[PDB]
Amino acid sequence: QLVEQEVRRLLATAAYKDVVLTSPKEGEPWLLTGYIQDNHARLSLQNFLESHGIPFRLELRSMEELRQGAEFILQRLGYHGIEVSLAPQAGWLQLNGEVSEEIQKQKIDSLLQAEVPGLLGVENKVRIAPNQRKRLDALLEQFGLDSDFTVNVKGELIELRGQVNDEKLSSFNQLQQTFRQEFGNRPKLELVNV
Repeated sequence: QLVEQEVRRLLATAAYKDVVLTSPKEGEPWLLTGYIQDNHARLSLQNFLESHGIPFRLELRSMEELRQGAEFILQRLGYHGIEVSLAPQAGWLQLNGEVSEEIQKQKIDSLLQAEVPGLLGVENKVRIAPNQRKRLDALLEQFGLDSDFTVNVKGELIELRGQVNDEKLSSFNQLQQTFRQEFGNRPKLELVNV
């Protein structure tokens, strides 16, 4: 009837495009479920329902609250290079940025779903970050230096330890030039005579 028609006209607007109304029977509250873009939109719908003398229950989630939740979870789990935005589907988020190969294996999309209530899915567009260790070892092997130098990693400081002679010093200098051209100033390679 009329009031239901008025409510459904509001639900046909873009702010309420992810809200569902299940009509009650006699004497039960009207049930509205789904998603809204932010809490402000929820409050406006509440206002509208109350002005029609409608008894109701809202079971709605804010996409901005899902997005902020996901940001908090990524932060507390030590992920720093990831930006969270909305995906095209209701209840879905999107990730951009970069992570290491090892960390990608943690299946962060499903992990975010476990940690963020009402998250229906994640479109994960992050790329794989530079793997400096892997490239260093590839270069050492490519140049026949992998038995001359031993790699010791402490944070972003990588020591190449060996019994340094003139050959090894000049080979190190070439390796370091090549490494720097690709990675800039992180991590740093130090030559260490032992």
